[PDB]
Order: sequence, then structure tokens, then C-alpha cells
Amino acid sequence: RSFSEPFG
Amino acid sequence: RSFSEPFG
Amino acid sequence: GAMGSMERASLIQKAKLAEQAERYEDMAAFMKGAVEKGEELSCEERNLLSVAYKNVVGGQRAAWRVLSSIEQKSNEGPEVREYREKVETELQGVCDTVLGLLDSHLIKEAGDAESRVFYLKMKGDYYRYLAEVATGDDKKRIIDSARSAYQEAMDISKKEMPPTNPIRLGLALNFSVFHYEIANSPEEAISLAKTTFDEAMADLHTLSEDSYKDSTLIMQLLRDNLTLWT
Amino acid sequence: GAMGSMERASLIQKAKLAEQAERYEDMAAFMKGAVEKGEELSCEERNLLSVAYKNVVGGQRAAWRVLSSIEQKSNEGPEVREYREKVETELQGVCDTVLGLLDSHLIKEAGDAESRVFYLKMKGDYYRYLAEVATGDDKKRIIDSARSAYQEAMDISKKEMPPTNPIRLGLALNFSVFHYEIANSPEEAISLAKTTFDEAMADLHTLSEDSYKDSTLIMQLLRDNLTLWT
Ligand SMILES: [Ca+2]
Ligand SMILES: [Ca+2]
Ligand SMILES: [Ca+2]
Ligand SMILES: [Ca+2]
Ligand SMILES: [Cl-]
Ligand SMILES: [Cl-]
Ligand SMILES: [Mg+2]
Ligand SMILES: [Mg+2]
Ligand SMILES: [Mg+2]
Ligand SMILES: [Mg+2]
Repeated sequence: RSFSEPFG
Repeated sequence: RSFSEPFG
Repeated sequence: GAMGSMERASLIQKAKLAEQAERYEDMAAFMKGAVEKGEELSCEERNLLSVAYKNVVGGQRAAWRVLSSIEQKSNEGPEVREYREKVETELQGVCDTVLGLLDSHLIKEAGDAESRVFYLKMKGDYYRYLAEVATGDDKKRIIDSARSAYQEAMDISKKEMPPTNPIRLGLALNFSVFHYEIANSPEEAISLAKTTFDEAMADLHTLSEDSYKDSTLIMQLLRDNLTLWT
Repeated sequence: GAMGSMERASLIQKAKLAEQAERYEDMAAFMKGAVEKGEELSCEERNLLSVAYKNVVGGQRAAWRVLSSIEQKSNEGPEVREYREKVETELQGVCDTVLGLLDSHLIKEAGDAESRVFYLKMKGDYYRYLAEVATGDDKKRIIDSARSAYQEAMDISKKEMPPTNPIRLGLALNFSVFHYEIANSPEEAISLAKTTFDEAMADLHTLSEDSYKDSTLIMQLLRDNLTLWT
């Protein structure tokens, strides 16, 4: 898995 | 607040 | 019920999968379906029922506390009250669902001390959660229902279980919280926590290493509360 | 919709309360209701919409991954597959709901670069989440839909926004994840992450301290992925 934009 | 039995 | 067509064993299996996936609403629906098959629950199944509903109502209680705090600060439009009321009504509905399962017919069929105490403790807990949000005359009646369930559970547990039994310990813990946080009886809470802790301490010598670990985990919470309360 | 009788401003207020209470399903329902009022969304409102649905689908994706892992280990009764399928269908339904809002009619009405890029990035993200669970020919079409949305967003962002714009950065981040995890194009992912990072670095000097903080937070994720990927 990779890091995507944080959920917020 | 106080500690009750953990949810599990 | 929507679970009426699923096998009891399949509902239990799916409740365990839902727990692993942290899908607690699903877990509660599966366990409600299992209860509604009409057979008694084993020890493991009772714990699945409790884990499911404690996590569901626990999230609701946390949300209600956030909203109640915002509402009270706003009291130092109607939207905050309306939304707090929405969450409160949903919380009350879940508590009523659990209480209905206990009344139809888990408690009446529970003859062994371990099952009967477990269910009566649950009844006390869910009335306590109702009491946390109740206001007025209904609050008094809800408080008495919680107290009555906890007291019956205590009476059975003291006659039928050793002082280190984890169900007995968790019952005493939660009843002490009821006294401190709900019933405005902090001295009763402290006395119950102290006596419970000391009587468990004196029984630890009878336990295997694994049971010792189970009992001391709950005893630590009694001590943690005593530290908060004294 | 069940939110049709509530004022737009009340739905926005309640979405903010739901966020504070960590009630993300409620938050998403309130923001869906706000979108369905038919007016465009402000910057803050777009972020509320995105926070709500990212948290809802994020929980579903985490649960689906747990169940998929259990199912694959069991492939080394039907209950694990059935329950994974249930969660998958619910996930697909939420993605379809978001995509439907974007298609009716958020994207078509979005004329400014900031809004249009934001919505096209959302469209790419929710097709990407569909792709994570898709199998076969429909997977190919879903992948192309994600790619097409991300590409249109990239084209606009490169013409209309500075390289440090947080929407542009988050778009490039998520498109790089699409390349690495979905499209089997790790070299494209690495190249996009590197070029994005370097072009943002060269533009940091133009930013205030607060914008600098916003941009560097996302640049750190590009670097974190490059460390995982190389
Ligand atoms: Ca019986
Ligand atoms: Ca005293
Ligand atoms: Ca327009
Ligand atoms: Ca290479
Ligand atoms: Cl409401
Ligand atoms: Cl299922
Ligand atoms: Mg059967
Ligand atoms: Mg009320
Ligand atoms: Mg209006
Ligand atoms: Mg499927």
C-alpha cells in the first residue's frame, strides 16, 4: 500500500 | 468520567 | 428480522468476521439475529453479543458527549439541539434493542450463575447508558432499573462465584461507576471498589497464571478509579 | 431525499457538528443533502463533502481488506465470501453515490480551476476505490475512468495552478498512487512523484508561512511514497 491524501 | 469494563 | 433466513452458526461466524473488520453495527445485527433464533448463548457467544453492542453504544455515547458539550457552551439556532437529540434517540433505540433481547428471553432462560449474572450486568449497563442521557422523572425510574439489575446480579455473584471471577469483578466495577457517576453516591462507589479489590486480592492465590491475568486486569481498573476518586 | 426539508445552512452546520462528533455517515448524508440543494459549493463546503465521504469509504476499504485477506487465506463454507461481498457492495454503493453527485451536477457547474480540479480529483479517487475491488473486464473500464478523470484534472491544474497549490499536490499524489497500485505502472508513479516534488520545491519561496506548511505536508507524502517505492 501507498500513502494517498489524508482523509481529513 | 470513570473507567468501566473495557468494550472488548 | 432481516437475519431470519440465515443459519445460527453462519450468524455467529459472521459476527466474528465483523469484529475482525471493526464493523460493529454489522456485528450487533448478526448477534441480534443469533439471539432471535431462540436458543441460549454459550459463554463465547455472550461475549460476542456484549462486544458488539458495547462498541456500537460506545461510539454513540462519545458522540453524544461531544454534542452535549457544544450545546451547553451555546447555552452560556436549533441545529445543535436537534442533532444532539437525533444522536440521543438513536442511542436510546440501541439500548432499548439490547434490553429487549435480555427480556425476550435471555434472562428468563438463564439458569446458571455465569449466564444470569452476565445478562443482569448487561441490563444494568444499558439502563445506565439510558440514565446518562435521561432528564427528570424518567431519569429516576431508569436509575432504579439500573440499580435493581446490578443488585440482583451482585447478590447472585456473591453467592455463586469466587471473588476473582472476571464477570463478578466487571459487575462490581460497573456498579461502582453507576454509584459514582449516576446515583450521586461516591462513598458507596469507593467502598464497593475497595471491598471488591481486597477480596479479589485474597483469592488470587487460587488462580492459574492465565486466570490471574484475567482477574488482575479488571482489578487494575478498580484501583484506577480509586485513584481518580480519592 | 430525507434531507430535502432541511435548510442548506442547517445541513452545513450539522455536517460540521457531525465531523466534531466523528459521525461520518451522518456527515456524508448532511453534505449529500447540501449538494442536492442545487447550488455550487464553496471551498470549505467542498472540503466537508470530501472529508465525509473519505472517512466513510475509508472505513469500508479497511474492512474489505481485512475480509479479503481472510478469504484468500481460506483459499490456500460461503460465509467469508458472502460477508466480503456484502461489504464490497456497500462500498460500491457509496462510491456510486459520490460519483452521482459529481455528475449531477457538481462537475458541469464548476468553472473555476479550484473547484473543477477538486471535483475531477474526487472522480478519479472514487473510481480508484471501485478499481480496488473490481475484477475482470469491468476493472479495465473502471481503471480507464479513473485515469481519464485524473488526467483532465492534471491538465487543468498544470495550466491554472502553481506547483505548490495543495489541491494540485494532492491530485498528483493520488494519481501517482493510482499508477503504482492500480495501473501496474510503478515507473510512471515514481516519475510523477519526483517531478511533482521538485517543481513544488522550486516554488516554496513564493509562499507565506501558513501556505508553506500546507504545501510541505503533502510534499512529505510524495517523499514517503518515493521511499517505499525506490
Ligand atoms: Ca433453561
Ligand atoms: Ca467520606
Ligand atoms: Ca457556473
Ligand atoms: Ca526503472
Ligand atoms: Cl438533525
Ligand atoms: Cl453477509
Ligand atoms: Mg438452522
Ligand atoms: Mg430527548
Ligand atoms: Mg432555503
Ligand atoms: Mg462483487
